[PDB]
Amino acid sequence: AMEANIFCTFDHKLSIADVGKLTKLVAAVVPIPQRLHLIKHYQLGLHQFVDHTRGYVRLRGLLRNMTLTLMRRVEGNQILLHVPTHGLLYTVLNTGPVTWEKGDALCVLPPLFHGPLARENLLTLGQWELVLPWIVPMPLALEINQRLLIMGLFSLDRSYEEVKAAVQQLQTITFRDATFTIPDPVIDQHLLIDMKTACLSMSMVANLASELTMTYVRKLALEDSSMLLVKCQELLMRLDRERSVGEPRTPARPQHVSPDDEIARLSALFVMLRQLDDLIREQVVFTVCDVSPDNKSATCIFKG
Amino acid sequence: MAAMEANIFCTFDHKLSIADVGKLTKLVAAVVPIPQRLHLIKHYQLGLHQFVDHTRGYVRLRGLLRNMTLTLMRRVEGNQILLHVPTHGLLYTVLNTGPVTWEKGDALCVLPPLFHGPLARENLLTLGQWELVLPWIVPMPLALEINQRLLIMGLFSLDRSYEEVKAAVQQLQTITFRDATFTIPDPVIDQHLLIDMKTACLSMSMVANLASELTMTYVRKLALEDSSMLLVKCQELLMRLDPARPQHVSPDDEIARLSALFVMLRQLDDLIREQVVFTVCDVSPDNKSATCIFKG
Amino acid sequence: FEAIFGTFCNRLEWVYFLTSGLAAAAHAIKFHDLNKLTTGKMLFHVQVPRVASGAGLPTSRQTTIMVTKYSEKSPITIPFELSAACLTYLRETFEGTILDKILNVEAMHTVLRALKNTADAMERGLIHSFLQTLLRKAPPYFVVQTLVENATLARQALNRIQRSNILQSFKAKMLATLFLLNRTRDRDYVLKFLTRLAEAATDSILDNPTTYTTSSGAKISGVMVSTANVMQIIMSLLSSHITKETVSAPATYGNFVLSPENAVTAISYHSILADFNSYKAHLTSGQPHLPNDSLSQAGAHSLTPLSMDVIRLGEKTVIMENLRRVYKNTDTKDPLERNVDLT
Amino acid sequence: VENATLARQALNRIQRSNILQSFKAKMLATLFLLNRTRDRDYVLKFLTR
Amino acid sequence: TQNINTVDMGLGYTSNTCVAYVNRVRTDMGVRVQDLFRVFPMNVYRHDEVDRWIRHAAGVERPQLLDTETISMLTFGSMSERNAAATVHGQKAACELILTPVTMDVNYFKIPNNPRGRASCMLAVDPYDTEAATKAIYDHREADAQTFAATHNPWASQAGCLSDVLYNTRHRERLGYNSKFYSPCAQYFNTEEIIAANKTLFKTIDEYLLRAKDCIRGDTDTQYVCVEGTEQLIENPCRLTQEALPILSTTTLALMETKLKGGAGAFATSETHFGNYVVGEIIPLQQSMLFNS
Amino acid sequence: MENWSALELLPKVGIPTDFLTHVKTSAGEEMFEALRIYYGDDPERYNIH
Amino acid sequence: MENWSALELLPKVGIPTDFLTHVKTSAGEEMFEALRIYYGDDPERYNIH
Amino acid sequence: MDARAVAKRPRDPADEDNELVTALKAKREVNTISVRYLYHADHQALTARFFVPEGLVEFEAQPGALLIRMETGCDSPRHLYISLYLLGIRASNVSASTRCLLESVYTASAARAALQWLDLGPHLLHRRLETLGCVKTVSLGITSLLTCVMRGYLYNTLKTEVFALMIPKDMYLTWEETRGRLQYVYLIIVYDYDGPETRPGIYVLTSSIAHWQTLVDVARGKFARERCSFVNRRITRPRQIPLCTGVIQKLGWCLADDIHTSFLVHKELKLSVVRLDNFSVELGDFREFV
Repeated sequence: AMEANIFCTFDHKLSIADVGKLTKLVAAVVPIPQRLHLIKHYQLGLHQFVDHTRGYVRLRGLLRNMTLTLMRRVEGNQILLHVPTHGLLYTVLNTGPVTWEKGDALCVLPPLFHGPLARENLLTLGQWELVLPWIVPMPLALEINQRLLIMGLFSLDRSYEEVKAAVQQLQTITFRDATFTIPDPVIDQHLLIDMKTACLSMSMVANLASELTMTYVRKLALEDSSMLLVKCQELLMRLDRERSVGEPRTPARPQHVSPDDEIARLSALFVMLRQLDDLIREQVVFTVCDVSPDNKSATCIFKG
Repeated sequence: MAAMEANIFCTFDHKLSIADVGKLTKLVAAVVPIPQRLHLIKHYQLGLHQFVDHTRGYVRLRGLLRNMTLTLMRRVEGNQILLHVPTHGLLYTVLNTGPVTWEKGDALCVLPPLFHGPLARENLLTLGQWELVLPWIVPMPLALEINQRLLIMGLFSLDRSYEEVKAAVQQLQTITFRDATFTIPDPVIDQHLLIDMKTACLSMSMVANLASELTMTYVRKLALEDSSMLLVKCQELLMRLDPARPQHVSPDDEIARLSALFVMLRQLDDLIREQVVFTVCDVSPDNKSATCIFKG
Repeated sequence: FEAIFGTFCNRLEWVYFLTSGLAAAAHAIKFHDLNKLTTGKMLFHVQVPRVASGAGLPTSRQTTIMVTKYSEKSPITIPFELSAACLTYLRETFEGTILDKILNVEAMHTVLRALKNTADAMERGLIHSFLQTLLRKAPPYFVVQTLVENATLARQALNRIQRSNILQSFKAKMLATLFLLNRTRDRDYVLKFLTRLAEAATDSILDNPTTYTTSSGAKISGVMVSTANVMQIIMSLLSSHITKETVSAPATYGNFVLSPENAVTAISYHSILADFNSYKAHLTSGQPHLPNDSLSQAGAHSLTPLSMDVIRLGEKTVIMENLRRVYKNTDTKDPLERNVDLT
Repeated sequence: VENATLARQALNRIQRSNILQSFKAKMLATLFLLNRTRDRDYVLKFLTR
Repeated sequence: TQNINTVDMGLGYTSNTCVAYVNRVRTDMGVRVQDLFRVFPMNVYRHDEVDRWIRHAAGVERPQLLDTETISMLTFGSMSERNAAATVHGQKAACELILTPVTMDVNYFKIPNNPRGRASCMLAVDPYDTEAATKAIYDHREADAQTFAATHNPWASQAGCLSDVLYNTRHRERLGYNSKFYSPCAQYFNTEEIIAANKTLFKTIDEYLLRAKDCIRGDTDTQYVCVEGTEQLIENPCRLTQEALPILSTTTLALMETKLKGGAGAFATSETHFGNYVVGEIIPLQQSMLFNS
Repeated sequence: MENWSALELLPKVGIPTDFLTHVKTSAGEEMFEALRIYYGDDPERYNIH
Repeated sequence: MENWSALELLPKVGIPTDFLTHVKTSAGEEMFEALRIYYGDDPERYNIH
Repeated sequence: MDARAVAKRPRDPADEDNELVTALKAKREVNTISVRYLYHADHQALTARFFVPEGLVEFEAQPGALLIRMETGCDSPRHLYISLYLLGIRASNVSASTRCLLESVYTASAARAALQWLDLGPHLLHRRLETLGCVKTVSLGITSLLTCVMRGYLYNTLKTEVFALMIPKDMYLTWEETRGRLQYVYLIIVYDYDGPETRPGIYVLTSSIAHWQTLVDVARGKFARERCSFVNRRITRPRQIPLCTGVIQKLGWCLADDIHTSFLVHKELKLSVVRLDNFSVELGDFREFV
């Protein structure tokens, strides 16, 4: 009885055939919304977090707060579940689309069903189903997050075909031993609100920092302890072609802004960053040591 | 040399009153930073109080606290103090000091102490020209609001008259958070900010060049069509004025520009960030205890 | 109904190294502290006999000759594993329900199979690594045949004519002996060939007074191994000479316990010589010769009978042996089954 | 029986081809027995085989 | 784990092996030449249109390897040759060497001899005499070994000849090539090895029991070089002699019928017909291997 | 280079030593690893350090 | 380099060793031609071979 | 449930019989295997075997090194493991005398493929590398089988000797004048953006600093010269978008007091190297900064 375990139950009675489809996921990651003990299967899995109008960002941000929990052993009307300790090795399962390689960093991401059918699901049971997150290697995961944000930047201008031709290519990732079509956040023309909520956060600093920062560069420039500020003011021109005596040699600056309103422009500058921050970084949930043959199970040391 | 000991004994030279030892028993499992990590530290090294200075700068206490090694108090038998050092990634009980509701599951960060409404700091330990100033453990969102304002305080002062500087400091020093009010003791413009204030303004500048023109025009196009409660507020934050199709579609070059932008938001956004430590699981109904995992 | 008649499972064979006839080629010994040693050696000494010179010819002074053999080292390793699922039903029994006991009895036999599948493998690996070594000490027959033919003439280091004459037999013996049973199949020509092998084999330095001995005092020497398809032929053509016999094989491995005096020398300067206490008395007595040199002193006093085959070749009762019994169903290629390129 | 022992793995494409080579050489040489040679040692060897 | 320690207690050799009984032959005993285009992929014609006409005539593919892939291609090599859809026989090989039309075949092909056209046994050479050892195998002021004519094959015996730059492993190593393909002829041209191969007689055969054996993968169609260990080692008797074995061959179908119609000794004899000739067979495997089955 | 000065002073064991190709022919072809032939008596052995 | 591992295992004698300037001071003065001082317990002494 | 059951101290595995022994105890049947004491039952350190090409075994044969994986666009090998010493020919920080020294050791053709692959791509070097751990118990052969550490102290089996970690002297630097009682080892890569090509610039850097903020502040000291270059490249080359002036990542920590200079000896050539002693491994992912 040395091992700690999280028990689970089933409201619906399982079919005997259904019990064997959990035994194919003995090592699969089974994220849990909150650490507990007894847990109903409705609480189990990512399926309870499914949303309609809400976009992909809601599924991912809640996943960061979820307590990842490896499957242990099915036992009749129960589900053993152990939450890994930091720094110990564990045999996880490569349910992810891309085959693992030894030593790769890993970070959990929500599953992304695409266009043409392939693998679908096995554990349907009364509306609710046991969806599982992908376990993509980290360097690929940075590429995935970059696509969904940029594909939403074009959501405003679907009307022209040349934009649609580009999003069609960004949709098709091309990496080792794999090709996939990451689903377009755009649907029913207008973008889902969670992406539009995030896309503004990039456009804020892309625009709000294009005026507010001009005042604070000139004052710090007097020190020149690092000398870079003399050139840093010319970094703000936002141009490619060389200037041709049009005389915009110095940046435009805000004019006679109210001292209270001036604080509000900065106070709101960072609250946008607090919303955007969730996509900026990916914790390394696992670090594989040596992949097992058949690219199924793989021993990994837990991290985080 | 032996690796720094897991268990630390702290012993006080000054004789302690019974009123003092009773406060320590309720102080058990509080976060008590230490610098030396010696097996048998003196109480002078104990606490943050010895680093206090005439400037009383809240900024310098922030960076000095980051060099501290957090420890959890345990077993306050007699005069001895058992400051166990938690291992990374294991569960540990935690006892609050600063009055904060602590919603379950939020990230925690050690923070320099503030003050509530009494201003007395009452039930604090005074001990012969010495005090035990334990830094607050605070929820992560409070750690952002307490710090993102502090970065602004050095910026706004740069262009304003001294009468207008105090007018802003008077407002920014107070911070409401989860019903309870809070206020920052003695904010101080200093060289400790200037070393950080410059790189922030430098990070503000490099992002202005990294952005594609479509990334900046995305809202000005959005205002032309869609309307929303958020979009109306954004126009108040921006200058009013100063389909033609995008000028250049180079997706291989567009995505490469975004990767450099993430380097900035892993940097510039991190200036207001403090490293997360405890991760709450189940808060006690008294909000005086909570299990926690993971360290900075 | 779909009836299912009773299931079957194969019974394991019990191979052993000492029971095998390949062990006759080895003087097996146990030595617990083997991991520490780096290299072994055995120095030799040979002074040459000489004959009187005639008049008008240069004479020959006595010529001392000494040489030192070394010892190669090789290891072997067999993985085996138990699932943590089945492993945890071992010690961690639950309630004593009749169903729960079955997983305990099964897991206890999962370990007995996991060990004896490897314990049986450990014996076969000594069969395999030892035969693998002999192939590195097994020059092709036409090379050894040239030696016995012209060894006697080249008393000096070989002359440029002698080296050319040695090369001449390398080819003439290669074009005919390259295949045997594929070509000529005279019952006498095979016996005339195989009896020539035993004359070409130099004797091992140590001698065994009693181990591996035919009943009624015949002294066994030599051994050979082959695939069953070749031995199936040899049992027929030479049946007149082949006879079964209960060889007196040793019952247990020998041992090489360290002398207490060696324990100081192992630390003092990282070297050892066997039976160091024995050498001391022989210097004080002044006697040169010693009764034994450790390796023949290394135990193995016990002996047990077991049936084997032998042949009468040159009055040398060579052991016969077949390795088909120990490589069946194994996933490794049989070392005796090889191939030969011809340009 | 002549080739079973070497092929511990599922048969190689070279192994399968040498398996086929025996199918031709044996089918003709053994196409008929008493119609061809009637040697006593040969049939006694063929039958025990 | 286990830690055995073998000891060479024998003064002279205590063990020996003699090859005995063939049961099968993996080799196709074929004719199709080695495709140098798969052995030296990087080589290309200078003119653009010419290479389009060459590969179309040879039938060889012209892959567009990426600059990344070419670098690993030149080092570890690869199994570039596609496996045949069906192989009734087995692995094929036939390395090619251009030689003189006026080769003295009567003094050469009738008996085993060096493919280089100048015999280069190292056992005949004085051991540890690199100067003399490299002279007899290259410099032609000295009389040749075997036949004493200085060189039957000037385009092969010479250092730097087309056979030497194309098949010596060190001259090949300077060129880009796929190491995994196995050329049988290379063993006769390893100047940086064969010149150092010479030793005292007993030490020579001892090295013959180690490095002399070559690996060949057993499941692939054509032969490929492989890492030693997992595959069974293959000794070559010719390495000790450095002299290749002649086989039966006929200039025309007519002379071939006389051999097939003859008795058991018919393969051993050699015959000629004006300018046509028939090489004899030194090892009568042809009658033996098929009849022996 | 081993310790040849020891071997002729250390007590040994007389053993039969049949083998092919003389004895100088075998040791002179370096079939053994270390060796130290000399055609006279050896002055160098009585020294000890 | 000497053979310090022999000294770390071989039994010795209980000889009193008073001398000037502490003892660690002697290690810093190189008063002895060779030494191998170390602080914590040394695993390396068990490396017999 | 029993009051004695909570009275019990936490279970001692060493007092208990081995799992292989226990099944044999039920049958009382001796086996040839010595089950009395399973090896590696006590090691907190985690490890995994790495097959390696024979041409890169050098320097690693001495215990204590750094195996960083290198992804490649070739389909085979897909991941060529790289020694840190092999990377020294590439780093600009190495002295031309030190660079010429080890470069002669890397004459193997398999080592030649590594330099060809770092140069051909447009991607930055840090993206293609991945820290794994440290050498111990080299197998040595045509395909070396290193037992690289994942998280823990390097040492010989049965704890007989604690392997030191080796670091070249040119790549090591000390920011602090007075060492602390503890100091983490942060592996660091810093580009110096310029013109025709971006050279790397490796610097392993032990430091008492632990927090990320103060760690990257001192990193802005001597590396500020690249900071002037990374900005100057931006105004110089529109459309071109250089990124990451440098990268920091944790590698482990050391007792500081045990550190001292040393030198490796391989292929006759000597090479002075800083020598960490009790280097516990604690892997850390690359962290970007400008």
